[PDB]
Amino acid sequence: MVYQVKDQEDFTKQLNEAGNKLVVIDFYATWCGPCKMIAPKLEELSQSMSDVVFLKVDVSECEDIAQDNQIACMPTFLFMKNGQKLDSLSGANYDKLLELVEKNK
Amino acid sequence: MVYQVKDQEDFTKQLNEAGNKLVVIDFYATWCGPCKMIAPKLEELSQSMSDVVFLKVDVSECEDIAQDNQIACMPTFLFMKNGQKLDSLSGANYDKLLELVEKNK
Repeated sequence: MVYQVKDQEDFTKQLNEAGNKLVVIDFYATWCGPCKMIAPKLEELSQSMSDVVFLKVDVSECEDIAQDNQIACMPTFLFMKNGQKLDSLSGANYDKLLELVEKNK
Repeated sequence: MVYQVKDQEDFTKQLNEAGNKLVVIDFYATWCGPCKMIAPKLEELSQSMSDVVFLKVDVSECEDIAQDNQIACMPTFLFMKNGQKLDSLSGANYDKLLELVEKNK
């Protein structure tokens, strides 16, 4: 399952709970058509990659988190591991997302 | 002036009141830093271009307008005239915006 971040406290807790796992953070908005289309694909991916943590951030409800990460395009996937940003993908391209999870996990 | 579109009927009214004029619509979000940086420049520009209608759409408050226009990146400037989408610019590049206004007004 992809965990919906409520706020900064929740986000920080999830990042700490991930330990040394790759974290994929889906920054999305409900006005973003492709975000809603890729969402079910991300849910399935989170079931098949148990070693990866999948989070989602509704930028309309978590504006501070969005701007801290200089998000511009919907969706944006951030790839994090051990507190470092490794990669970023703008757009709802699932095949590229899968490629980046391999390049980085 | 850069008029704040309040809902879809407000949008339609503004587009109709524009007649034959170029309409530049700034789709923005308050979580996007560059949107907030370019906003005063756009306001100042609008006061010297009475042949252009400048509108702004807060995507977080007009989500259906944002989705209907397939917006993805913040900001996106949409150039409409006589009901036709002439062009679209993503990003807060003021000089490019001005170039596009001059070409299409």
